[PDB]
Amino acid sequence: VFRRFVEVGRVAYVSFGPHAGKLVAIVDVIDQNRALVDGPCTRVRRQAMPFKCMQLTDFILKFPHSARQKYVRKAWEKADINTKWAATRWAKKIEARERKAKMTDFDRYKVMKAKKMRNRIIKNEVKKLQRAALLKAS
Amino acid sequence: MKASGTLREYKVVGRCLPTPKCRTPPLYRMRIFAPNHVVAKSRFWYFVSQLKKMKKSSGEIVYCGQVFEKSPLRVKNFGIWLRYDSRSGTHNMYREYRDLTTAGAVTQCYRDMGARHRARAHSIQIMKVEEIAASKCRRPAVKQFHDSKIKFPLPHRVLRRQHKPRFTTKRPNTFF
Amino acid sequence: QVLVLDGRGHLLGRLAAIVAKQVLLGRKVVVVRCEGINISGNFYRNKLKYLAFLRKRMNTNPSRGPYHFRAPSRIFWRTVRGMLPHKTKRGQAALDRLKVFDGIPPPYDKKKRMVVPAALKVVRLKPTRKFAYLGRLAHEVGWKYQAVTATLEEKRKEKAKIHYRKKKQLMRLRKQAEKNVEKKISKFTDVLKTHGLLV
Amino acid sequence: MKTILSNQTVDIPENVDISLKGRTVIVKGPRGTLRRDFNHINVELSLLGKKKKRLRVDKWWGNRKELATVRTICSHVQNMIKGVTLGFRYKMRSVYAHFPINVVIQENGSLVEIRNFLGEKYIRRVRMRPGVACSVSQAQKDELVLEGNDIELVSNSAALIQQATTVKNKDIRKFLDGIYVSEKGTVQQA
RNA sequence: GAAGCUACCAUCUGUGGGAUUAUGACUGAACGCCUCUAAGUCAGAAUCCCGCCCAGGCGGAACGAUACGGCAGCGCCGAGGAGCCUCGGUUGGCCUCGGAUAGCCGGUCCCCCGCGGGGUCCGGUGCGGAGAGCCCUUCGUCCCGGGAAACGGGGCGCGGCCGGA
RNA sequence: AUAGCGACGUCGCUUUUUGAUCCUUCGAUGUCGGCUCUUCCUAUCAUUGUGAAGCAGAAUUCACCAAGCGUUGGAUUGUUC
RNA sequence: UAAGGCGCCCGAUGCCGACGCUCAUCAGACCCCAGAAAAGGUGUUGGUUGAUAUAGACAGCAGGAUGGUGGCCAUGGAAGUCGGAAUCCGCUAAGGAGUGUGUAACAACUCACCUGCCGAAUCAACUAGCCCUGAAAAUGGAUGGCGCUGGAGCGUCGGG
RNA sequence: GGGAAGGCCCGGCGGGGAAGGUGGCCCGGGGGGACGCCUCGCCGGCGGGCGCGACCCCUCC
Ligand SMILES: [Mg+2]
Ligand SMILES: [Mg+2]
Ligand SMILES: [Mg+2]
Ligand SMILES: [Mg+2]
Ligand SMILES: [Mg+2]
Ligand SMILES: [Mg+2]
Ligand SMILES: [Mg+2]
Ligand SMILES: [Mg+2]
Ligand SMILES: [Mg+2]
Repeated sequence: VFRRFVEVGRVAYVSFGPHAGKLVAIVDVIDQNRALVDGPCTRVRRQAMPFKCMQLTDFILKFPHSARQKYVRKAWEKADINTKWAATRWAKKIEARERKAKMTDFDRYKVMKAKKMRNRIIKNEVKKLQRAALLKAS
Repeated sequence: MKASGTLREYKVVGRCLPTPKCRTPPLYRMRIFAPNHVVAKSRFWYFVSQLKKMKKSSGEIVYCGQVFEKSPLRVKNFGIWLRYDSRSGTHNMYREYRDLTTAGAVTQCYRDMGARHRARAHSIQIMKVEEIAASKCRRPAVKQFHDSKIKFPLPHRVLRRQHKPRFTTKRPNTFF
Repeated sequence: QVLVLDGRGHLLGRLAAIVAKQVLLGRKVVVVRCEGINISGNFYRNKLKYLAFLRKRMNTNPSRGPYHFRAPSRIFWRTVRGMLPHKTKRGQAALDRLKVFDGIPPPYDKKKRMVVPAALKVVRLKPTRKFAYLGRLAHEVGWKYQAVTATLEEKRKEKAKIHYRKKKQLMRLRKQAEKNVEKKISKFTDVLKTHGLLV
Repeated sequence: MKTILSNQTVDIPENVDISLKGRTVIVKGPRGTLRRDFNHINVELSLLGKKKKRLRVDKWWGNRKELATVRTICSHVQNMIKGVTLGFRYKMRSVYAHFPINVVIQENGSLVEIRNFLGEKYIRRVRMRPGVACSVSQAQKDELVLEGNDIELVSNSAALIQQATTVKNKDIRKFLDGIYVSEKGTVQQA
């Protein structure tokens, strides 16, 4: 079954191309594999864009199928897409990936040191729990 | 013509040189879809030589300039009247496309002609390009996009960038 | 350091080209479960192609003529050989770095097998097209070990299911322990979260 | 041209229930259960509407070549529903000129033996498909009844026992002998 | 005329399956009906492939015995002892479900069958139970303190029990 | 008209007939037949499985998958024929 | 850089290349060049022209499908159905001196045409792309090979 | 083309138009939420049901 459709007013996340990594709102469907979109608030000038480079999110905001950028921005601000996107888990994973990429060598060493303890404690406690479960089974 | 890249629309006006017979020959204007102004002028001379008794040696390009799209943010339906050469005989046709720019629609027309009839740019003679209302549209491939509540999914997304993780332990997912 | 590939779902030539390039580049490659490989085009077409290959033999002495191997592993081996300069020492040394197998032998069943998305059927073929199974093609061309390998694969699958269940149980213990000890491993977690290894 | 959407809906009666796991459908009713998968069609099946009222088939972005599969899926599902609620009864008759055709049923309707087909010393032995029951019709001189739930199985058995009796090396326009499907109805009528 | 060779000039023996071609069909749309075809399904042969049969690979397997009694040569072990010559490449490991893709993955008692398999429900889903990942992480030693551990670490240090074709 | 044929036309295929040419060979590639022996082709005479007849049966036509297996013994002639 | 190329052989697309077309039980794949035509396809994709359809079509399922008259010349027999011209009228919602099957002739069936149910698009005739039929030779065999079908094929194109 | 669009200020404001018709209205159904018909749950209570007839009584999507 399909849950994410392409209609007027859906928010999609651009994966690659000029505006890579930005949200955008679908205004119209030009053709089978091209849509007229704009990110009035995410800094993306109104333009055409292929379907091959956007990934659909589960955010819908209402405006007519050819409304101008004024009304598109009005609907975007009214629905407050930015904070909800920042709060969703998708953006959290993206932001964490960006953090890991940005990490320099000193924080790499610090992360190694912290992970050593984290794994050691977890492994010891897991051994304790496994022994306890075995004793309970016996 | 070599339909290189995306075409551009040029307004080209030309006239015969003044002669003792007539001081001021009438100026003739034409719309040329071309990669650049040089080939635009060449096509203008070709068409005007077919139409009138005019040649480049006995004429002059009074003006030649690109005409920009009037509304490049409104998706429009374009009807194109076209004249092309097959392997046996020549035919007139009318085709509709859906795009934001007249030049983009004409480029789509050239690519579609090459794909469907193996006709080449030196065979296609473009005749008329008009904005056509959705009620006046008559090709179903364009008409099916005329509704307020358009809605369709992307069913089978094929994995691109197949080579960046050239060896990956997942079998990729095609349902998003 | 050896690249272990799984054949199931991969296309013959598409996988063979990548394997040949990797082998020529010096890497040791072992491809496994060759009878799961599939070829585009319908089964009758592919069977006809293999029969046409079978028909090619030296008229005066077939014993010296082309050798038509019937096992799927050897079929894949030969189509890989077709993409290497096997008449030279470099090509022969490369070809010696490749190992093919039907099913999954004991040296490799207890290992993680890699996957090549650039040669996968689900990626390279639209669903409306027809494909053929190399295992069935070989079996009804004259491969004699389709059933034995099937039973052995069934045994391997039923053992791997037990191993995977044990892995699931052990990890679940791991997660329960993690949420149990979050109290005293919290100060070790915010650093990973700030550097984006745990969010 | 690829159509944006092609859909068609099927209404199911109250006495029968339908459960689908992806593209395989299971139909359960008074006469039994029928299962059929459709993984070779690649369209969308939805059991929309509480009270299991309807089953909808969707196809997005399909040319005319695969647009035909929607109605064939719907027809297959309707046939499964009909065979589950009512069942399928294929009635066939044996036509002969001189030699009577002696048909005897064994394995409680699973095997059909045909003898004396044009003075034949050979004995035709045809096995029914699993779930198809053969019988000799009462209140009729010579007629066979095939009972089943799967229309494909019943009709395949009928075709098998029809093609088992064909004249060889003779004018089939004159030697009109054999068993032919007289009509195809249901076990019980509405 | 022995023996031996030897003759349709004597006598004996000569095989079974599978996918399918042509063709005939089932269900069934496209195209309200129809249709062997488009998706799916069936029967199908001196053909094809294999079996039976002949050979047996710079292809493997199991098993037996493995060099005196004056010398001796051998096999296994002593985490057995120093070395000498020669051939090189390498410069951290990942020890594993099956598989789908017009769908998947993980928990669950709230139920049903034989710990496993189903049902409901709850979570994730551009895969944070991720290979775009995980694990180990090495300058060394000496004092005192805090955090984790007291169940842990190390032992051809041990004797057994299972685990594998 | 089209079971089976097919006029007046017109489009092809083959190199098992003959031509046309003269590229190789004249410090030589032994130049007709028959005998013997193997393999290959199908444009299928028979046999296996089919479809169509102006196919009642018998016989016989036309067509399809198809070269697996067979295709003889003699008079006359150096003959191929 | 030219010409030519960039899946592997084999240096170069390991571009998140663009738009389409095409399934081949003989696919196709680059000047010279190394193999094919006339004629066809309800395979599929475009295009041209003309029709009829809420005064309710196209299917499909059902009812009618009449008198003069078995029209005239005819043949042994021709009632419509082998033959020669014409083809009228009243009844009609409609019926042709007849579209076909059938008998020696009838008979009978059936069609043109009109009605009932169903309620929105449906018919043709051409034309051009790819694919398919046409398409048969001898040692086993050659888009250079492997192989390729979200193309590594065909057409138009872009960066590198 | 002394850039073509575009942005902001409801710019104001002049009139006009249909449609890929927003509300509104009419018809139809998929519904539900008040759950108004049974069944359990604790004669009064709330929660359990993953309850069960509704029907223009509305009432929302
Ligand atoms: Mg006969
Ligand atoms: Mg068989
Ligand atoms: Mg068939
Ligand atoms: Mg079969
Ligand atoms: Mg070294
Ligand atoms: Mg010689
Ligand atoms: Mg000599
Ligand atoms: Mg032949
Ligand atoms: Mg090259």
